[PDB]
This record gives sequence, C-alpha cells and structure tokens, in this order.
Amino acid sequence: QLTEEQIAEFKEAFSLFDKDGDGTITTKELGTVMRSLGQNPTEAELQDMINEVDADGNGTIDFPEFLTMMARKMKDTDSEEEIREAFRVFDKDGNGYISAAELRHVMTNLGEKLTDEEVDEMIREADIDGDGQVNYEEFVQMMTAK
Amino acid sequence: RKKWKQSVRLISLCQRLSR
Ligand SMILES: [Ca+2]
Ligand SMILES: [Ca+2]
Ligand SMILES: [Ca+2]
Ligand SMILES: [Ca+2]
Repeated sequence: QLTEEQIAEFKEAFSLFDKDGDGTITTKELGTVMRSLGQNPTEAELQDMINEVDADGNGTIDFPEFLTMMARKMKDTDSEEEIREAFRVFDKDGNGYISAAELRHVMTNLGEKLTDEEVDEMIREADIDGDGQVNYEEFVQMMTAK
Repeated sequence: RKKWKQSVRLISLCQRLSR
C-alpha cells in the first residue's frame, strides 16, 4: 500500500529530472542533473543509463521506469565516501559546515526551490550542536531519521 | 517530508549512475 506522501516523493524526484514536465526523462535532462552535481557523463553513457530501465524500448525514461531506476540504484544505503561526496555538494565553500545560505543555493541549483522557512527548518532539525550550521557528523546523522 | 534527506538520496543515485 503506497501512501500519497510516498507518491509525492517519487513525483518530486521525477520532476527534478523532467524539467519540461512532458512525462519523459531524456539524455539531456539526465545529463543536466548530473552536471549540476559536478559529473560529466557522455551522451552515450547517459543513454546506457536509460537503456537499463528502458522497458518499453522508446529511448527515454517514463514514470514507472524511473521507479525501477530508483529501486535498483537507490538500493539501500549511503556507504561513506558517497555520504561524504554528498556533503561536499552542499558545503559549497568547502569549510566543513553547511550554512542555511549554502543549502538554499544548492537546492535551487538542483531545481527545487523552497521557502527560506523550509531551508531554515532543515538546518535547525539537523543542527544538533547548536551553531546554526550542519557539519559532517550532523549531515550523516540526519540521514537516519524518520 | 524530509526534503533534505530525499535530495541526498537523489544525489547518491546520480553518483551510482555515473559509474
Ligand atoms: Ca522531459
Ligand atoms: Ca521508456
Ligand atoms: Ca560551508
Ligand atoms: Ca551544527
């Protein structure tokens, strides 16, 4: 039994890739997201990613195929170097602390804008030690929570 | 929602895609 919140989460994830809202993720759009995160896949490499889950053979990724992609490639858990890779995405200035301002920017860059109230809520929930920023240990620890 | 935990997972997704 899927909840509507689960469905909403899948939709948001899908829409991050599907920037033109046409219902399919193309190599261009997959590429755009991975380039926003510092990666440089080739067009062929992006096509290969699509091919793996491209069950109807049309060359692009639709909603159910994207679910399959996440099932396979969100296969459990952030190891260590990948958690650390993610931290680096958010800690833009490399100083070891994610500021509210940093988080807001990175999130806008990905393509999900949220009220500064929301961003501050994210910082505040994760900020265990009280300094108003999120260090690596706190970034790691927020990932365990409900 | 836990939007931030969700976005970290998506970032990890792209790491795992770019082999
Ligand atoms: Ca599209
Ligand atoms: Ca397809
Ligand atoms: Ca920083
Ligand atoms: Ca802190």
